[PDB]
Amino acid sequence: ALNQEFIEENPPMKRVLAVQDEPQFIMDAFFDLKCVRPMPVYSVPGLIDHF
Amino acid sequence: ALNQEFIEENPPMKRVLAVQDEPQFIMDAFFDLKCVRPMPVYSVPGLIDHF
Repeated sequence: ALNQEFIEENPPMKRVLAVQDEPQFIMDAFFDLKCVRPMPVYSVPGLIDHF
Repeated sequence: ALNQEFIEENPPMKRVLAVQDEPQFIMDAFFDLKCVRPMPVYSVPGLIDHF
């Protein structure tokens, strides 16, 4: 029927894969952020009246 | 003998000097240092968080 079970992505990976009962994808990901932030790059303790 | 008593400097000043029993040299010395130092030229008390 045209419903939730029909439109949700559900490819039959279990039949095209040689090894049974292990996760389909193993992934390594790396996130390289350049950040400008409202804080110093290293904070030294001190400066009581300041900020 | 060639020993400590022979090589130590020991000029016979007591015989060439007119006044007996006063120190041979009277000296005035003055040491003019220009210093660059890791401190301010005058320190005012204060600045608690700082340095």
